Amino acid sequence: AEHPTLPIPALLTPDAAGKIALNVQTGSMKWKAGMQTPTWGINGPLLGPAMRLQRGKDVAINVTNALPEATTMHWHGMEIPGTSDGGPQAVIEPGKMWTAEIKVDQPATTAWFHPHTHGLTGRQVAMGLGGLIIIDDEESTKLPLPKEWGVDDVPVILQDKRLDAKGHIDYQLDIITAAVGWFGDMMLTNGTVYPQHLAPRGWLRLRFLNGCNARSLNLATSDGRPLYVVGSDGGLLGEPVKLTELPILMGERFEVLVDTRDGKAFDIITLPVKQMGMTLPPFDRALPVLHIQPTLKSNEAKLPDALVNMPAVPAADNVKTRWLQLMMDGGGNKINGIAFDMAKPMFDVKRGTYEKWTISGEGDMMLHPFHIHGTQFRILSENGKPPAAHRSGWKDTVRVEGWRSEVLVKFDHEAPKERAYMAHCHLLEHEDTGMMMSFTVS
Ligand SMILES: [Cu+2]
Ligand SMILES: [Cu+2]
Ligand SMILES: [Cu+2]
Ligand SMILES: [Cu+2]
Repeated sequence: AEHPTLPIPALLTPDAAGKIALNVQTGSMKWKAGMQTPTWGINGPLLGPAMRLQRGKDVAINVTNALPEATTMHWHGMEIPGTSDGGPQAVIEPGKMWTAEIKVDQPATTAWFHPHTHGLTGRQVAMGLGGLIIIDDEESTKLPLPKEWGVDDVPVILQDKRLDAKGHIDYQLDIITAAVGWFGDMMLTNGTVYPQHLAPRGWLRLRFLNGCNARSLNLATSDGRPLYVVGSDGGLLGEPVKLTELPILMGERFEVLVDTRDGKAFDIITLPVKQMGMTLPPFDRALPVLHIQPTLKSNEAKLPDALVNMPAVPAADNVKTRWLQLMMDGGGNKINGIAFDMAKPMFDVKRGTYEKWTISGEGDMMLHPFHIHGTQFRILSENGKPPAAHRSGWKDTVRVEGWRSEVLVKFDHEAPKERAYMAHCHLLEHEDTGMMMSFTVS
């Protein structure tokens, strides 16, 4: 009963000039009683808009920095050239504006955007910076999936935050937060503590994004009803995958369909995970993150038998292999002995060519959601075992926790030395403290 309403991020479309304006500004959010928490946000006090882009169409994104300090703006999941990626090299100084030219050339998905500031990514994402990218294509539009934005097509950004006694965001990059990660005693759903959403009877499409810096989540329904996964990080699956529990890693996106035809209210809950530090209350028990309340009104959605033509995984056979050994040994966080050196991109990749990448987390029991820039790949092996049905489509993240993972990457866009792609552990504090690397595509 005593709960807020789930905020819906505005659906911005490119204007008459084919441009989208993003003003990265300061603000505040009222979480602690009688305490305005200073936060950061794109076009608001926290988080940002959902940029709706069409496949094939172009857009110029005018990112204005209105913060007191420098920031960047990465477009997580976009298959774009390194010159438009917005990594730690594309620095937007305070009061300045950087433009990112993007030509959409990938399937329909829920991609996202967040800063990628050198050694400061975690801090700025925790401050409140984040947003969505809704990609549309003809193939996906034909499907009878819920399309009414903010009504039956709903974004769900799940981030945890920690506040100090004065209400301020408590973020210190000490040795503990640099090793286990930054986590908090407060769960947010679109920057709101356990909000409610009114949905039509029929089907409800939830675009889940785990926006936590370090916390992994395990989504499920309170009354055991199924979650039908229809999409992953980079597109819809071949056909829906019926799941009860949906583990979602930091930076990952999953589009799920929920049956609301019965008209009964229920919660989207997250289950306790066996990750270090992520066990403490309120995460000690099942935690409701979003309350779905079906209305009397209804939609004509169907949950199709087949979604899109998911291509077969090509047997690489003779491709250039890669070895990325993640290490939290002795001195600190590093990949292949080298802690992230921006001046030296590990290797060059021939554009348009397949490769077989192998990431290793052996001799380390920490969780590493390995994220690769400028691509959407197919997981060949996830932590030894083959990828789950819902994790076998288009992914830009792969689980690396204790053993080794192997994916089939291919980069269709260039990335010069000056604006090289990044590959890193999406546990933001690991990335900031060295567990990141660069590579060029030509
Ligand atoms: Cu990211
Ligand atoms: Cu990325
Ligand atoms: Cu890591
Ligand atoms: Cu990144």
